[PDB]
Order: sequence, then structure tokens, then C-alpha cells
Amino acid sequence: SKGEELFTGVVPILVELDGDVNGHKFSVSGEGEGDATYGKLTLKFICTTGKLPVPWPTLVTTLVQCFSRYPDHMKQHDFFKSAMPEGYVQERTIFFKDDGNYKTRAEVKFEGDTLVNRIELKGIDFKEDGNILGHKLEYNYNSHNVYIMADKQKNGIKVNFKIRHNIEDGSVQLADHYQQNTPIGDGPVLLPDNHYLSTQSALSKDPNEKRDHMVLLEFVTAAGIT
Amino acid sequence: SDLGKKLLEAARAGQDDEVRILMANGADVNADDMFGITPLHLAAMVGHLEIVEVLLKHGADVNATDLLGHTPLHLAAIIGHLEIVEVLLKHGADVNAQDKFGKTAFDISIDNGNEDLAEILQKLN
Ligand SMILES: C[C@H](O)COCC(CO)(CO)COC[C@H](C)OC[C@H](C)O
Ligand code: NA
Repeated sequence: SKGEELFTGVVPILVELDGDVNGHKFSVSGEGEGDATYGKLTLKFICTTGKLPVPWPTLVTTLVQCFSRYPDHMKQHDFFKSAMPEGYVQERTIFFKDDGNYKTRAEVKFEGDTLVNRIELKGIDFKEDGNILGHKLEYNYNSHNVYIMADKQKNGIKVNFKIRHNIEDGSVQLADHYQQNTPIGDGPVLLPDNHYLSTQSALSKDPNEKRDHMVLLEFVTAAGIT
Repeated sequence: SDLGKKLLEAARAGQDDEVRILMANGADVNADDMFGITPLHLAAMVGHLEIVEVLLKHGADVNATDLLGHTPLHLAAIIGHLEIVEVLLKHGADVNAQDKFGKTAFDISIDNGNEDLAEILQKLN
């Protein structure tokens, strides 16, 4: 696609989330860089409203799949970059097993020469002493398969996967993700064959940062077609 | 520190004379960002052979790991830069190194359809 040309080098990223979980209102701002030729993302996020009322790991999927690497044999299947620069809307429902759910709407597009992910998130029905509002999640992340299929009739994609969140007692909290992406522009997009993304994420801290924050390194590569 | 940041950005950009001057002026060859990425990671990833050699000759850690446990060799397997793989191995890179999710450079090569690189790596066991 013509959109993939915008990603051949290092692209600056801004992420801006406004959230409300069980009435707890919060905001997150992130900035960093994406290097899609290598499937590489590097971001730092800050809670601009004080302490984050939910665990940082629960927000990772919400907080730019256009920076996935599509290997040479898969380039025709990269919807995300084909939608650029006008971008796409990314919606999800995330069901935390035996707890509440997040619903999210994001616009991902170029604003000037920066890729910007702007999100609204609403969470409901969380248990006050459950793993999310009780902060029982380990500060860590697993490696996932993100399954993608075309919705040719609606000129976009449908996506589904479960995130595994390690709990401090050795259990695992599942978060079942239902996702749709829809182009913002009228231009043609690439509608993929079924495939998946293989994801890797690591979470850290900046020893110089005093605000509630998360350092995130990711590497993502598309797969499932030979 | 300031020199470290500049060294990272020169390595990513393939600015070989900038790398050489920064190191002559005392930049730490093993400087890393908050993501654990070093100059050698960046040069190996992008395939900048002369920069990789300069860094290694000045003592770049061939076994450095980012936050995900990727070594420069892991990153060189994404595009499959053979001359860089060769140099890294000649400087003692561990061909079997696993990232924090257990992946090797062989595994990365296969994911990317780098079939020839995968064959090379396999023969080194
Ligand atoms: C059907 C199954 O229970 C999961 O439900 C998914 C669904 C309805 O099919 C539940 O809301 C839709 O979720 C995905 C969409 C994109 O989310 C829309 C909005 C942002 O919550
Ligand atoms: Na947390």
C-alpha cells in the first residue's frame, strides 16, 4: 500500500487516553517511537491525573498495530498501514473473567508527522476487591497471538484474542478481547486473509520518573501465512 | 549520557562517522536507553555492518539484552542480515540465546521467512 511508505523509518508516537472505571476518572499520556520495519515500539506512559486506579498491565492493549512487522510474504495482508494516513477507528470490548469489562474507542491516525492514538475507555461492573480494583496483577506481561480476519462487507477487520495477566498468587486473570477496526478514509485498504500477530511486551520503570508511569517495549510480527 | 543518546541515534541512522567521533569523544559503547537497547542492537537490527564492526572493536557487548531479552543477534535475524550475523558470531554471540519468551534467532528467522539464515543457524548446533 501507499500507507506502508509512511512507516519505513522511525515514526514519533503520541497516545492520549481518557478513562472512567467504576466512576474513577483518569487520564494517561504516552510518547515514544515506532519502528515498524522491525515491529518495534518504545513508549513511556504517565498518569496525568495522579495515581492510576487500575493496574498498568490492564491498559497495555488499549494504549498502534500499524507498527507490527509484516514479513515480505505477508505485505498484502497489512490492513493497518493501508488505512494510513487518514487512519482507522479501533473499538474493543474487553471482558475480564469473573470481573468487569472495558469498552474502548480509539482513533489512530497521523496528526502532522506524528502517529496519534486517542482513546476513550469506560469500565463497568468491576469488583471492589477483585484483581483489577484490588491491584493483584503482577507488573509483567505475556506473549500473545492476535487473530485477524477480514470483514470484507464493512471494509475492515475483526480481531480477537485473550490476554493472560499473571496474578500475585500464581493464578492467571484472562481478559477476552473483541475488536473491530474500520478505516476513517474512503480510500482503498488491504483486506487480509486470516492470520495472526505474535506479540511480545515488557514493562518497566524509569528510575528518574516520580509520576505513576509505565515504560513499555514491544515487538510484534505477523504470521500464519506461508 | 548526552553522548550515549547521540550514539544511539547515530547507530540507528547509520551515521558511521558520527559513531566514530562520538566514541573518540568518550561515548559509552554500551550505553543503553530505558528499554535496554544499545548501539550494537540498533546497528545490527538495521544492517549497518561498518558500524557493527566499529562498536565491537571498541568493546560493545555482543550479549547485551533489551527488556525483552533480545540480543543484537536476535534483532539481526528480523531482516536476516547475514554479514552482521557472521560478525556477531565471530565476536562470540551466543547463537542459541533465548529471549524472555524463549525465542531464538533461529525462531525469528523462521517467522520472517529468512529460510537461508535459519539453515545457517541450525548447522551451528
Ligand atoms: C459475542 C461475544 O459475547 C463477545 O461480544 C462482543 C461484542 C458484541 O459482539 C460485545 O460488546 C462487541 O464487542 C466488540 C466491539 C467492537 O466493541 C464495541 C464497543 C467499543 O464496546
Ligand atoms: Na500496576
